[PDB]
Amino acid sequence: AEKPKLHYFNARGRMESTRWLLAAAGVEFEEKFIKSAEDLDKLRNDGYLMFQQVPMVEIDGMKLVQTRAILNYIASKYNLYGKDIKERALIDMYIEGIADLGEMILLLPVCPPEEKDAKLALIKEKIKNRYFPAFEKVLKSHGQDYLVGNKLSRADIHLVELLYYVEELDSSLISSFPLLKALKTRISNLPTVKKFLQPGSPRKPPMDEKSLEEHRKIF
Amino acid sequence: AEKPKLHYFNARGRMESTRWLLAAAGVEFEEKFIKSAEDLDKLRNDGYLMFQQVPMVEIDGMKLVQTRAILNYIASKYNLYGKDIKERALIDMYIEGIADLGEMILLLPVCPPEEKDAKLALIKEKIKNRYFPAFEKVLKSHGQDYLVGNKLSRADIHLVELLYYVEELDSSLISSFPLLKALKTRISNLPTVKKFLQPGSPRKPPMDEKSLEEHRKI
Ligand SMILES: N[C@@H](CCC(=O)N[C@@H](CS)C(=O)NCC(=O)O)C(=O)O
Ligand SMILES: N[C@@H](CCC(=O)N[C@@H](CS)C(=O)NCC(=O)O)C(=O)O
Ligand SMILES: [Cl-]
Ligand SMILES: [Cl-]
Ligand SMILES: [K+]
Ligand SMILES: [K+]
Repeated sequence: AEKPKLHYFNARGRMESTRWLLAAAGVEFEEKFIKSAEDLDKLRNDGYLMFQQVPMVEIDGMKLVQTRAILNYIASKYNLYGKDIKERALIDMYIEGIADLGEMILLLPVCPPEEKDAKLALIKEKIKNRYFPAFEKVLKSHGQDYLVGNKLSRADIHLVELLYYVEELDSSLISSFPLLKALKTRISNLPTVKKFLQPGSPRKPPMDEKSLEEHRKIF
Repeated sequence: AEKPKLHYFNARGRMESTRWLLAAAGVEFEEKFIKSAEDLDKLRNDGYLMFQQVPMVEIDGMKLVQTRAILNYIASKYNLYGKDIKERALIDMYIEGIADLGEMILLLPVCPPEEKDAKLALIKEKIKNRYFPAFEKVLKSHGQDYLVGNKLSRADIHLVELLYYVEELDSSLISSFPLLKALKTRISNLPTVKKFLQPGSPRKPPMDEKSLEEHRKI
């Protein structure tokens, strides 16, 4: 069984949700870090990046780019995409909500600093009034441990990844959402996930002022 | 038999790719157009919109929001999402590229006016050097009429949609890409797509800064 190989910077960025999903599924993978503009040029010139961009994942004979394509493939392969078309529709709707909020956060430290504090408050309010209530409502309507089909899926994993990111941003945001808190604890305790949250795993740290400025300089 | 209901404004925006897919698949649908802040409030208050946003499509007993979720469901249901996991991976890769370029073009008339010149030039540079070559290469390497599995899929339909948007932007960008021209012709002459492209269909015009700087008030 040939191990998936992830090509990305040694950073969270657009590769983290893939690290989470693979690791939640107990799937062992290798990372090949891109450290120089030469490292990227080499992947490009080898014809390995369909749109000249990373992330790229080598898996089951394919050089897969585009985050959503990579994630969809992994989730079907490891039975984390529900069990039929309608379950997939619910999963997709949830993760796309997650992706909207998460995209706003991914792209917050690269925004204009005079309207960056306007952007931070906008997020915070969407979280409290838009997204966290939407997921709390799903959990409450099923009363089950999982968002869809009463079974672990990518939606649970990605929601919990998101709750970790929202906690780094402000710890009080989840405080009035008891069902989200319990989901985070439950998923964090699954064996694969617990292992991923432990030190020494492929899970990556947040980008700080140092690692961001250096990245832009060399690429 | 029992039609999908699309909830959006009377415009392309984020609902147009859904109109194209449903039309291509042979599926007749209804549109319930949002006209005021008050129609949108009703949708919200009635618990129709999971994240308070449109597009929303009522289909097969569900109330689906999020463009990609809608498209993904329609594509599987009507067998436009390939035959297996590996083909769906190709389709997904291709459609996500299309989406990236398509979003750049969607947001073009909305960027700060002073960035418009630079952004348009970068879009045209991406089209000529990144996107169109990628897709030309796929069609050339297989020698087939369709992008994936020698069979019609959403990737053909959504690429051809994008070739129409790019044509509106600049009709010369496709000129050095003969297999893209030929795919456009072929898909355009499929009866369902031909019908949808005819005058009178649910196909929507380009945004105008009339209906644009006025649909923000919704
Ligand atoms: N839609 C793509 C975006 C990929 C992307 O924006 N990659 C960036 C790095 S995070 C890149 O390789 N930039 C190089 C370039 O566009 O020339 C995805 O989700 O994978
Ligand atoms: N990622 C979502 C975006 C949906 C979206 O941005 N909808 C806009 C109009 S096109 C909206 O309902 N905005 C109202 C709001 O954000 O309060 C999708 O693809 O459906
Ligand atoms: Cl996911
Ligand atoms: Cl599509
Ligand atoms: K689930
Ligand atoms: K195809």
